[PDB]
Amino acid sequence: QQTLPVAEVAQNLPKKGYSPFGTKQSSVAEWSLARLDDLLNWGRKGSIWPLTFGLACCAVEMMHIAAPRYDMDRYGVVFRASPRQADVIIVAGTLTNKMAPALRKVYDQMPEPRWVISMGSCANGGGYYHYSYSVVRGCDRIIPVDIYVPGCPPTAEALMYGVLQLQKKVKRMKTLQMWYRK
Amino acid sequence: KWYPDPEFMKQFSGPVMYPDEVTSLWTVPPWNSKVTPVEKSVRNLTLNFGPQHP
Ligand code: SF4
Repeated sequence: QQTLPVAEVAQNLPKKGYSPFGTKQSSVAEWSLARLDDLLNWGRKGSIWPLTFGLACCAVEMMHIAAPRYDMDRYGVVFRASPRQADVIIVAGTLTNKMAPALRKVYDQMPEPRWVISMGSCANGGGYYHYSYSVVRGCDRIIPVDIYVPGCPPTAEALMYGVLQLQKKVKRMKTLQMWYRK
Repeated sequence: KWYPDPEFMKQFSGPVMYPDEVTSLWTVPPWNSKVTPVEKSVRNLTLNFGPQHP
């Protein structure tokens, strides 16, 4: 476990930079590829489009986030209905066996780079129905989950905090910079 | 006296009065000449509306 620095330590330290990669690149190609990754991540970070799967009980919070108290399009997030145009999927609610193939199908019909947020306990690990004959214990067993938002349901603040955490993950992803090594 | 007999009336009554290998084969005499249509099965379109649907 680590802890935040103290006031004087902050005073010594410089600006934390903007691109999470930093600005230590050696050669022209390195420095150039650093910027292009930064632009790409900036695009994919600023504009992110959930699919609004929202099966149950959790869905109500998935709507309150769209509501005008913790506005989410403020951050550049919009609910596109069509999975071909949706970039992110907030799986929320329980995943019953009847639904499992449906979720799988919806997921891979969506084009990548696709990130999944598992909202609520029901999706995270099956939640409160974990020992049930009809529920997928978690949603990790159908799809690759990216961010877990604990809660039952998570308070709207918690959900969109997780969204920002996804934005941070979208910010630090290294595709061009490290293709250069590939 | 000979009168027109069923043999004489069978001289005609084919699709061709001099039946051949094909006309004699298939015959379509709907006497009324007004054949009713026979209803078909017009299968409809299927939509799996939902679940992924607002
Ligand atoms: S995790 Fe909680 S809020 Fe979400 S669907 Fe299950 S019971 Fe409802």
